[PDB]
Amino acid sequence: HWGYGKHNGPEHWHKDFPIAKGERQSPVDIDTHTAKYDPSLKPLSVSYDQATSLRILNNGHSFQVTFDDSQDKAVLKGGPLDGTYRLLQFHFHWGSLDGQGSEHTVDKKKYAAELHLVHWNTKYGDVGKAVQQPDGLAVLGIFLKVGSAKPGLQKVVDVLDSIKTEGKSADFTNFDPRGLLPESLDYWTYPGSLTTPPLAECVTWIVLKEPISVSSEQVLKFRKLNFNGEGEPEELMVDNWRPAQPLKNRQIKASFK
Ligand SMILES: C[C@@]12CCC[C@H]1[C@@H]1CC=C3C[C@@H](OS(N)(=O)=O)CC[C@]3(C)[C@H]1CC2
Ligand SMILES: [Zn+2]
Repeated sequence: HWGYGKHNGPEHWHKDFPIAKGERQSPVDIDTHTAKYDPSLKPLSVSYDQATSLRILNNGHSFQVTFDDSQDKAVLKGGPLDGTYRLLQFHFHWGSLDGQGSEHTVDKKKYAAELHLVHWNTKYGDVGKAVQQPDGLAVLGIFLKVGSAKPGLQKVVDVLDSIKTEGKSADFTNFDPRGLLPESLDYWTYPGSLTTPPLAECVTWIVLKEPISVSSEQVLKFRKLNFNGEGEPEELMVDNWRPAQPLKNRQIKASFK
C-alpha cells in the first residue's frame, strides 16, 4: 500500500506506522558545522573479503542485492559500534533528475543517489529480532554524484533490465561490494531509523563524507526500473527517497576534523 507517490508517499506513512513522527527518525540533514568531531570514535572496520552475494531483487520500492548472512563473512565493526554486524543487503535511493535522490543531505545539499549497506548485530541472532532493538542495525550510507563511471557498479547496472518490475529477481553471485566504496572511511554517525516502513528506530547510521561518482548512463539505468508489477500501468521507479526528518534531541558526531 505505501509508496512514494502523492497519495501513499512519506507524508502518509505515519497513518500505518505512527513511529514516523518518533524521536529518532531518518534520514536527517547533516549540518557539517554543528556536527561534533569526536576523537573517541574508532576507524570503521569494513571486512567484505568473504562476502557472498546471492540474488538481486526488485521489491517495488528499490532494488537490492542480498548476501548470505548465515555466517560472519561480510561484517562491519568498530567506528561507533559495539560488536559485529553482518551485511544482509545493499540497495539505493535515487531521483528523477541528478539534483535529488539522496535521503541524507549535507548542509541541505541533495545528491543524485544514496547507497545503503544494511547490517544487523549478531548478538540478536536474526535481522527480525535486531529490528526490535535500538542498536540492532548499522546502515553504511554512501552518496552518489554524477560524473565519471564507477566500474564496480557496472555488473549491477547491466542486470537491471532482467528485474524491471516488482518481485522480479535474478541470480547475482560473486558481486564484490568493495567496488562501491570511496577512498576515505571518514564518517558522520547518529542514532536513527529505517527510512522505509516499518520505520523502526533500530539503526546506528554511518554516513561517509566522500561520495562516489557514477556516470549519467549508470543512473539512467536505475531510472528505467518500474515501481509497478508486471502488466500494471508503467510508473518509473524514481524519487524513492524519504526527505530529511526532524533531528530533535540528537547529536551528529564526525570521525574527522
Ligand atoms: C524484512 C524487514 C522485517 C525484518 C527485517 C526488516 C528489513 C530490515 C531492513 C530494511 C532496510 C530498509 O531500508 S533503509 N533505507 O532503512 O536501509 C528497508 C526495509 C528493510 C528491508 C526492512 C523491511 C522489513
Ligand atoms: Zn535505504
